[PDB]
Amino acid sequence: MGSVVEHPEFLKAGKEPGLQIWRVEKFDLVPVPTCLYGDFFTGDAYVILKTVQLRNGNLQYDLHYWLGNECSQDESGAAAIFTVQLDDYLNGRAVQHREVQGFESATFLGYFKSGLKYKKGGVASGF
Amino acid sequence: DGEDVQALVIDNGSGMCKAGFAGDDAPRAVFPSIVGRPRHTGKDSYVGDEAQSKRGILTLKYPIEHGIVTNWDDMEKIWHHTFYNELRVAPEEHPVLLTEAPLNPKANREKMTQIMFETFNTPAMYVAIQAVLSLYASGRTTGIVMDSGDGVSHTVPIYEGYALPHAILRLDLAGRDLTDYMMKILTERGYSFTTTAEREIVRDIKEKLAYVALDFEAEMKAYASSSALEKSYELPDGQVITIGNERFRCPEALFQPSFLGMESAGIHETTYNSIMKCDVDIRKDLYGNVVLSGGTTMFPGIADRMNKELTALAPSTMKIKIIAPPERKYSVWIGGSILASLSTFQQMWISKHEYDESGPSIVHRKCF
Ligand SMILES: Nc1ncnc2c1ncn2[C@@H]1O[C@H](COP(=O)(O)OP(=O)(O)OP(=O)(O)O)[C@@H](O)[C@H]1O
Ligand SMILES: [Ca+2]
Ligand SMILES: [Ca+2]
Ligand SMILES: [Ca+2]
Repeated sequence: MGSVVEHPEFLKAGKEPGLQIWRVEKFDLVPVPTCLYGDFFTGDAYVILKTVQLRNGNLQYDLHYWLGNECSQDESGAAAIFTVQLDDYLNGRAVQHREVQGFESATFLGYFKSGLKYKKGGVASGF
Repeated sequence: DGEDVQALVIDNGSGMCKAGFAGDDAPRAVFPSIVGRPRHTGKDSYVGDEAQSKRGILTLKYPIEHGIVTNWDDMEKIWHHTFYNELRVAPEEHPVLLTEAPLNPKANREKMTQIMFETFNTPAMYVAIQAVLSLYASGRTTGIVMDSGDGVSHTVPIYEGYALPHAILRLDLAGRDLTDYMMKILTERGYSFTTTAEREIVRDIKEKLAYVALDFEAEMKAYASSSALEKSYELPDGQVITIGNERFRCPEALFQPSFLGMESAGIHETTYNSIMKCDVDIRKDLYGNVVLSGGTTMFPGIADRMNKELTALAPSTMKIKIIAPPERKYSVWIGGSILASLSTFQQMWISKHEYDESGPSIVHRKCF
């Protein structure tokens, strides 16, 4: 009895307006170095939280799980589940979005002011 | 097999049990969900292939019917066999993820939980819906899963990680019904398939040579004229039979249940009806993410046919996408393997401590 995620990254998520990016790495959710935001490995899957300040004092959340063309099944599966878990952690308030390489929504692409970039490769499968 | 604590994943189906280790990309053990007991005397029991091979001297039973457990003593033997004979583990040393069907009765959920903690002394366990795990295995949180196995088919709309129970539909039309139908139409052809051993041969003809026609009426015709698409099949004794339009008439029953004397809608129309039971604002995302799962979705041609049929039922501007992974026989299991490997799942399991404090009803609060 509860089922509260205790992962350090959930504690950091959505605390202030901005963009947060994590990469799935062997069944774990790992923060991406902020100097590398916008460069996505096509062999990997990522989870992106965009937090926007509302007039109201509370924060708006859009969670996007991005799936590289060569990411393995454990990485896309995990990115989708971590998305659900993070949304639940955030009291259901996030709006979830599936982002496929080459087919991302304009909103997601708009988060990267200098233009998102794809690079080949990535972390090996956790299977 | 086994990081720090090694979780196990068991997906129990009406026809087959799929079991293995969390973190593997596929079930290590796949066997028939059949328990056999003496017709006369030794208490004793057999499971899976061994029960089937000793069928003349055993009474064989399927503890799961249409996805639901109907015999708990025999389910316990499946599980005991799974742990000791197939996986070769001591269950008391591993957290166990188990699957269940959509809408599984409340008491059944408690029983599974009780059995794991009181009979097998699991340190931890969890129960997940099979369709939701297949959706996860396909890398989605929103979509509709059409899961079809040996005993039951379901259409299960899911949104932001969770099934929408009011919109789920159940169809008792599945693999077993198709095997039986294939026995009947091959017989009408001029052959004779009626016995238990024969049902096994026919189950294999259905798995190897059947397919879903894109245009059922134009197919009957191509066959009625030409012989070009007939196939040969070798029986266990060396006799060679020829299969003609039975190849596509068999799985056709999924789309036309009247072929089986059934009054129900077919799988395409059940999928549509489930979608139409959901909020209008998520239907585009359901149409756009129709995931097929289960052994009875492995017919060649099925995804193209579902695409054609749902296209005909929905508005012409609706984007339709049918996703049918090559591994969809085991999508359920794989989803469970991913879920149970996550660093963040630690927190999700029911622990023995929680069970000792609240009893079997703990499952209604932890597993949703
Ligand atoms: N290649 C194939 N083509 C057609 N049917 C197949 C194929 N492979 C397996 N099947 C059928 O799939 C069924 C078993 O699938 P599955 O393991 O998904 O069912 P289950 O989980 O045991 O049953 P349920 O989900 O109904 O409780 C059997 O009817 C089998 O004949
Ligand atoms: Ca990778
Ligand atoms: Ca939400
Ligand atoms: Ca099943």
